[PDB]
Amino acid sequence: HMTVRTRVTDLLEIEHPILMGGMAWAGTPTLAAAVSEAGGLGIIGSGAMKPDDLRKAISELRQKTDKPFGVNIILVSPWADDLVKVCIEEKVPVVTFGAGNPTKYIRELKENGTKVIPVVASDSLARMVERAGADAVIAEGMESGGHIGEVTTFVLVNKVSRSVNIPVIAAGGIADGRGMAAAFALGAEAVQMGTRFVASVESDVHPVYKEKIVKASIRDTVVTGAKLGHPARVLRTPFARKIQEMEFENPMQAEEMLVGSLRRAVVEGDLERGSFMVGQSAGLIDEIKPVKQIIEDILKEFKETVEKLRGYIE
Amino acid sequence: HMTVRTRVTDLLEIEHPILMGGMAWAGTPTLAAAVSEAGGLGIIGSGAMKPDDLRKAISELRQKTDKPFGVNIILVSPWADDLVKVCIEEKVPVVTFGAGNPTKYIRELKENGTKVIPVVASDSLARMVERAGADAVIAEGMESGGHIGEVTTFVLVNKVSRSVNIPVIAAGGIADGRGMAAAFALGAEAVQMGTRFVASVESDVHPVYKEKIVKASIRDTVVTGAKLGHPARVLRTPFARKIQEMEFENPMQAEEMLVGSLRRAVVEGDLERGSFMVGQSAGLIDEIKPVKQIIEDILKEFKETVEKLRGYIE
Repeated sequence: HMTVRTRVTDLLEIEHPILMGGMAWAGTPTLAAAVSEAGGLGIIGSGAMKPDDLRKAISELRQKTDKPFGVNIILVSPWADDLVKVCIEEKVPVVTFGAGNPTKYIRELKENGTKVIPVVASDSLARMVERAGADAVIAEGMESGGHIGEVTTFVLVNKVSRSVNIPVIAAGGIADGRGMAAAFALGAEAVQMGTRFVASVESDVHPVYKEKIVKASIRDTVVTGAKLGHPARVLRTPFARKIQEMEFENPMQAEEMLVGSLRRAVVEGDLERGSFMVGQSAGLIDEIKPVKQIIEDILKEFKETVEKLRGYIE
Repeated sequence: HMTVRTRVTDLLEIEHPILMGGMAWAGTPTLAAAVSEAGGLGIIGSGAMKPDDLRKAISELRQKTDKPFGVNIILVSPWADDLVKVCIEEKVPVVTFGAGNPTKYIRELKENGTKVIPVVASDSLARMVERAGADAVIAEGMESGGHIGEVTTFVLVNKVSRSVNIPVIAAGGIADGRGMAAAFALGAEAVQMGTRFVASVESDVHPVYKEKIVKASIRDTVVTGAKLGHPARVLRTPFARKIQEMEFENPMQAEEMLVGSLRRAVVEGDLERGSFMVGQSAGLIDEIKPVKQIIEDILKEFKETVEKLRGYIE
């Protein structure tokens, strides 16, 4: 089939330049294993985990697949240090980081053979982690679901690719091969998707979450928590709208009702109380397919898109 | 040189698939004339104009160039009707519209031989204006400077392209050939730039405006007026930050100091009191060049980008 070789496929020793996004609750071992088996890089989201949970998670994944995989670590977690140690001890091939500067850990992880891929939303952070020894970076645009920065993918991927020599991985707004083509045009050498993979048959999120992604238009997301210092892109529900109003009228009250809301969405499909992290890519997703098919479709459309672009330079 | 033919170049009868954005104050006859002369489509921004002004502007532009050009009309202007009649009377080749649904005017303009290209930020509006007889549409992502919608370029251009058969022109985040390549991969057949052309030697905006575009990073913009119903992306100045904090603390006071602010920026370079419409593309712009060179650079890099993409499907 149409397989694309990039510096990221070489670096990670995987078949396809497609990574799964680090997601708390949704980023389970079953989903990660599926993406890794399909030839991409599955990622376990440790966001919501204690060290024993992560270790149980890594073990479950390995009972499902021999292929490479990664773990996402949220730096603002109070278990961050211990989670990094679990990864070194379990010899996890790739480790990605969110919510901060992971310079602190790069050297130890690297000396143990781990590939380190920070998630960044600024040209600055990209440069710093490159100097600190990062193997690659994930430039995540604000159209992405979950916690977001302030720069769109179109601009960010461009700027970051120009600024660093290490490969850049595009994240935010990519749900098909047109998107991969575009990401690559901007300078990326791999893509990362979250929403698209939650919208898979292997994803074990609650059905209502899948239903909402499918039925969502490109305009059915809103940003909550901007005023609380942790802006997040979520499905536009009447609850999301109340949180928005609330974070001005009573910030404490808003912080309160966000507590446990990510889990209520992912595990309980609770529309009246949950936070459904969803990128704007939701509006480019109309069905639920198996992970293997999603990848094949993206690679096929990528080849087609590059071919029609060839048409203009004749 | 490397010139690219698209349905948009045929439709508009111009050499290059590059349009200048409609901008109040910045979108002057001189800059439009320069873009049209360079082979793209210059656009006069009627935003801040009375019918007599538009007529004088059309005349000036014609004393500068024989090539095709357009006029941007803001629907929420009280002179909208009269502005449309000026365009019909002066046989303006292309008319673009912003800030609403221009269905009302499409048939009259079309019967007079004018090409109508609405600016949209939603898939819905795109479909409607297509059914109403629009020749093309401009999908404007929220990374764009000035008044913005809520969907990023990466996602919007993809969805709109898929939904309508008429050509789509990508706007927002495009300041180079990588961008044009990416835009085209997403489905567009032309691009529109604002910031990039304000950052030209022919642009007659105040020098401080140009200096700021050049010195601005991809993160130096903020959105003011979200709560006032007219969200606009501006340079992140202390004044912009005050207006933000103020539209919640005292909405009517905010509305008051925004009055006359766009002109104070463009004409007087007033940093303490002006609103500098600026896309996130500002951070991808590091110098001021002539319009003719911007276009050549974009076309050269577009060719190079497509060729590099060819490398992956080998």
